[PDB]
Amino acid sequence: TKKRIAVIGAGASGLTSIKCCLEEGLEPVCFERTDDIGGLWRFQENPEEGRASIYKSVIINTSKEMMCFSDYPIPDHYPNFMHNSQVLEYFRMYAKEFDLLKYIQFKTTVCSVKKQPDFSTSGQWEVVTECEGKKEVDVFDGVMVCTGHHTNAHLPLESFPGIEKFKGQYFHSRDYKNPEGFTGKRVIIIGIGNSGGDLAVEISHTAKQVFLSTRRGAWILNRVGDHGYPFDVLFSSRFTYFLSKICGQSLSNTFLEKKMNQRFDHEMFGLKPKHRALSQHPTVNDDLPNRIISGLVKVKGNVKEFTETAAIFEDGSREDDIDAVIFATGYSFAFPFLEDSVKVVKNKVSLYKKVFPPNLEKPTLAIIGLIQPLGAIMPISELQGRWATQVFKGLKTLPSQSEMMAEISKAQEEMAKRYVDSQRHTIQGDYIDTMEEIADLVGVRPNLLSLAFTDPKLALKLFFGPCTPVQYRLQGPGKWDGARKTILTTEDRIRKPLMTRVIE
Amino acid sequence: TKKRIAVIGAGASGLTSIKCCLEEGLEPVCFERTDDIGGLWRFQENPEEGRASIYKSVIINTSKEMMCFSDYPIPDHYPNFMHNSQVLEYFRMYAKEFDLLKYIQFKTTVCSVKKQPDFSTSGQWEVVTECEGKKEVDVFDGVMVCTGHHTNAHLPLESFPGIEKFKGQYFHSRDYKNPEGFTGKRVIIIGIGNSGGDLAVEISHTAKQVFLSTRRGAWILNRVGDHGYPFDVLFSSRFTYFLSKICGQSLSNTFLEKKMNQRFDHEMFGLKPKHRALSQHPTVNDDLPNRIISGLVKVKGNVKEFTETAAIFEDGSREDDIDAVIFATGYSFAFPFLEDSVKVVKNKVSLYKKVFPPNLEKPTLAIIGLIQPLGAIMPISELQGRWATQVFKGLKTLPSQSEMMAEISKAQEEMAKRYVDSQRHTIQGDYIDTMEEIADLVGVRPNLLSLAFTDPKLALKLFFGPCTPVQYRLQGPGKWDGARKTILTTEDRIRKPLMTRVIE
Ligand SMILES: Cc1cc2nc3c(=O)[nH]c(=O)nc-3n(C[C@H](O)[C@H](O)[C@H](O)COP(=O)(O)OP(=O)(O)OC[C@H]3O[C@@H](n4cnc5c(N)ncnc54)[C@H](O)[C@@H]3O)c2cc1C
Ligand SMILES: Cc1cc2nc3c(=O)[nH]c(=O)nc-3n(C[C@H](O)[C@H](O)[C@H](O)COP(=O)(O)OP(=O)(O)OC[C@H]3O[C@@H](n4cnc5c(N)ncnc54)[C@H](O)[C@@H]3O)c2cc1C
Ligand SMILES: NC(=O)c1ccc[n+]([C@@H]2O[C@H](COP(=O)([O-])OP(=O)(O)OC[C@H]3O[C@@H](n4cnc5c(N)ncnc54)[C@H](OP(=O)(O)O)[C@@H]3O)[C@@H](O)[C@H]2O)c1
Ligand SMILES: NC(=O)c1ccc[n+]([C@@H]2O[C@H](COP(=O)([O-])OP(=O)(O)OC[C@H]3O[C@@H](n4cnc5c(N)ncnc54)[C@H](OP(=O)(O)O)[C@@H]3O)[C@@H](O)[C@H]2O)c1
Ligand SMILES: OC[C@H]1O[C@H](O)[C@H](O)[C@@H](O)[C@@H]1O
Ligand SMILES: OC[C@H]1O[C@H](O)[C@H](O)[C@@H](O)[C@@H]1O
Repeated sequence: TKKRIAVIGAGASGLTSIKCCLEEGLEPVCFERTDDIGGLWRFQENPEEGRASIYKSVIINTSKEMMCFSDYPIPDHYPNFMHNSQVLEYFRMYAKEFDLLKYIQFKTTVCSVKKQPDFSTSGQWEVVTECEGKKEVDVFDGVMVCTGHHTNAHLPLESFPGIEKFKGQYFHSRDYKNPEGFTGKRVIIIGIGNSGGDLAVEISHTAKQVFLSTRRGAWILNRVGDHGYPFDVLFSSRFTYFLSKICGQSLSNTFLEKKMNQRFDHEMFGLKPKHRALSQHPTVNDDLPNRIISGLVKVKGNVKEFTETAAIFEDGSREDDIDAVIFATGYSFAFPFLEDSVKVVKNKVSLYKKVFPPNLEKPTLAIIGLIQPLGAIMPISELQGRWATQVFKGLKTLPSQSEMMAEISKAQEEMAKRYVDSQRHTIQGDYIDTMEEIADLVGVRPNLLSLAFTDPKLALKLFFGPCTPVQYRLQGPGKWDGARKTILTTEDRIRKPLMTRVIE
Repeated sequence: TKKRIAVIGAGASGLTSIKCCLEEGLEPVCFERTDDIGGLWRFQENPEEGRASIYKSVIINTSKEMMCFSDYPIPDHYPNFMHNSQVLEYFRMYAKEFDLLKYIQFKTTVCSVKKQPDFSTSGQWEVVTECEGKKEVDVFDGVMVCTGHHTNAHLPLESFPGIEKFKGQYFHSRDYKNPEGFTGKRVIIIGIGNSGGDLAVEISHTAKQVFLSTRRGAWILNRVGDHGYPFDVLFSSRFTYFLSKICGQSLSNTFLEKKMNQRFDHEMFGLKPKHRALSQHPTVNDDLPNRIISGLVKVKGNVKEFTETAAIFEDGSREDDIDAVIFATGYSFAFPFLEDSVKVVKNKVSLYKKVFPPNLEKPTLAIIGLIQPLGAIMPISELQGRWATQVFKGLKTLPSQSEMMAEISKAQEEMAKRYVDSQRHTIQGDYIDTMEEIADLVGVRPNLLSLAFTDPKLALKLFFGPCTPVQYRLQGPGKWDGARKTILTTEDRIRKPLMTRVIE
């Protein structure tokens, strides 16, 4: 009498959502609208309808040790910050090791997920799915939604009077792939998220002049941290977490801001914003400062008005003979197949722990990977998936509707106090906070106080070292044999791919 | 009556050597073998015989405020680290301001410069020159040699057994221009001078894999120094100079090395050499560490042997399916037109203050810009030129042959004690030491002790601020009226091109 779980999407979130089903003995059916896995990380030269488009050169901004699945370490020889193709290969490896591919039926789009007539007792969903033009209806005991949130382009043309008049080319970051078409041209980038940044430096290699236009400015991080350790291996350690907690937000901020200014002074470089370090989604770009100091990227304020030829800026300055404008203005999400269960408006959604609709008579619809962490999504989707599948079996249970809604509203409230008021700051999470939060719900949070005495060597690494995901496969339901071994050898794996010449 | 001076070459050194002549009332004839000025900084898509070839993307590693001519500051809006095109434009500006172009005859190569029969009394040179096939002979009262030293490729194929056997492409850095010739290829770079570095990162943008092969390793700097000030504006300040002098070499070294390790640990990154920071010509690359941590540049030891397909490395590791090898193995210099007078063998020459042959009955042959400074060459060539033209008249005089040769030998000796034993470390200079040394001989060293009392505001900048070249146009022979004004506004010009977006 095995519960059948629909997993929608076969990216990082889909893949782990299948594994998490199999591991609690549920039968996963996985629908994936394209002809392969990886979702966002499977680069193609052309954009595809209804799946995340990326550019060829993209290198992931989260260290391999911090983004691995908890029970499947990334290979020793893989670099600390992997190219999009290496992320994809690792996903393929994950899917072979846990035999996930057979449960996927590709080329299959999910049109509709409606609670059934008997939902108040059965908790079951009517999933409708088209496949090369032929419909199909099925019933399921639970649904895990693993569609992305970097798919539907946010192209706010309405807030750029005279863009309709502009006679150069202009398009969303989505459609950017390589800089060939920009040799010796003058290009404006709108927005200073990681798309803005990546494109501003890349296009500046070929282009005559790139302008990086920001309406706010940005605090700007480097993945090459102190001593060349990955910045997230350093910042996301339980010790740094504890130091942050006693020191408070505004002092943490002053530390981080003063750190970033030592690298380059955001005021002198024209990038300094009115907000604080932790009030914005981190923009990571080690190359941007060096391009700015050479004039090949020019930091600008917001474009107020476009002509046939030019941009006018909020400060009355003007830039002429503009060949192309790219809107790195980011993405909005929605659920066309769930316009009954889950509602989103301008990236505002209400979900308990970012996962469960609170207004469900049964807890049988999980939303996986709908978070913007200061960290990797894959490891959080996995914990979301461990938890999700447990409440599908009734091994764990949700609070009452009204107390779910208090936590939801409490979260939206402090997120709104903390983060700059923009559509991209609606689902922010911190990495350690989030991993612990969901780990505690699954009962796999490592007992670090006991281990202090029962194993002082492990205990030390767990605390003073990086808060690696493998940490959450030590104890509890999904307990993994080789967690302790891998957790201790985490240094070796960070160094393996860098000691390619002997020094001694 | 007024002495005629042959200036050989019309790059940075030629251009300033003409101006230095005009300013001591001498008649310059300038022979340039090419059809234009700029020498090394005039990029063309094809390499040209007997003039420095560079790559399209080259950005100068010395700050604008540290490389300007002493009496012609670079415009406000020009960036702190200029692209090769902007260096060239600035030279064109210099040549307009001081009306130098009319004294150049282009397409004219100097074949021979021989001391004349009456040289022990007349001090005159037989300069022979071909111009579109037809020779021409002339006599001169002095010769300033401004041929470069980054023209004749050093391609040491003999020390790569099996390169004759290799079936991919291979060429010297000289012939490199763009990375698009390497898309999806596996490329090995020999050498980690600035060409090695530049190409290793550039080619890694298109290439499947780049390997950066060094037989030594290298200490590696960043142009974006503390708070995003140009590193040379910070390191080359009389104050830093004095701090260095009391602390000694080994302590200075430990400071610089510990500084570079904070950015990235040269041991972990596999770049750390057995020598010290100041024992090697500085390799500057802000972008290299980020490419190494992503695997797109792989640090290797020396190639011991090439096959049809592969490189074998000094540590017995092998890399297969290698499409292309670029020898960034640097340059040798020589004087084909001066074999009678000046002897150069594997970059070892004997010249008093790097300028004067010591064995000359008259001091009427100056060698301009034959130095490898921890700084800009242009400003040193200029001071060399001020001095040179003074000793051509009778304003200044050289020591006796015997005491010149003791100083020459003393210089070669301590240079050999300090620097790693290699062809490119035969003419190393320190910037401040060298500027002061030559300034003192011209009597234009600024009297900073006097100014302490005569002008404490200026005195402070001269000491605590950057040791800008304009400093040496304050007092003495060539005195410039607008020096003090520019020296004080030096911060403004560093910031002008970076505050392109409103802060307040
Ligand atoms: C340029 C860029 C860089 C990024 N870098 C990082 C990073 O460094 N670290 C990080 O943690 N995150 C990063 N992200 C965020 C990124 O989205 C996540 O890392 C990761 O892609 C999450 O994948 P997912 O499986 O949750 O969603 P996706 O990868 O988008 O997977 C969704 C899948 O569902 C399919 N699908 C869509 N609609 C349907 C439907 N109706 N029915 C069936 N299938 C459907 C899609 O075709 C796709 O295969 C980046 C995003 C971008 C755009
Ligand atoms: C990629 C690269 C980057 C560099 N970056 C820097 C830097 O950042 N800072 C720095 O200070 N230095 C740098 N250098 C060093 C460089 O040598 C100087 O910047 C500067 O260009 C030297 O100028 P020059 O006039 O001494 O030589 P060149 O510019 O080489 O001038 C030589 C001229 O003489 C002509 N010539 C040669 N032989 C004859 C002949 N027999 N008769 C007539 N004409 C002749 C040539 O055609 C040419 O016009 C760099 C070098 C390279 C290759
Ligand atoms: N691995 C990588 O290197 C990499 C590369 C690219 C992207 N990413 C990831 O991809 C995700 C989204 O990418 P993104 O950078 O395109 O998204 P983003 O962070 O939403 O970028 C949006 C940028 O555009 C600005 N903007 C938005 N609307 C605007 C308007 N109407 N007018 C003017 N300016 C406007 C934003 O300012 P506000 O602050 O006002 O919103 C912001 O600077 C992020 O999770 C990021 O981590 C990663
Ligand atoms: N503005 C810029 O960005 C820029 C760019 C490029 C060049 N430049 C300048 O132009 C000048 C030329 O520099 P470059 O990189 O062309 O040459 P370089 O400084 O002479 O360095 C050559 C490299 O090749 C190595 N090498 C030499 N012979 C070798 C051999 N037989 N086997 C293996 N390796 C060998 C050297 O090692 P050793 O240490 O053993 O000599 C060194 O690492 C330099 O002053 C540089 O600063 C500036
Ligand atoms: O059409 C979208 C764009 O694709 C690529 O990014 C090209 O470089 C660009 O020229 C083109 O306009
Ligand atoms: O933000 C206000 C306060 O928050 C925390 O309680 C800190 O311990 C304290 O030092 C800080 O001033």
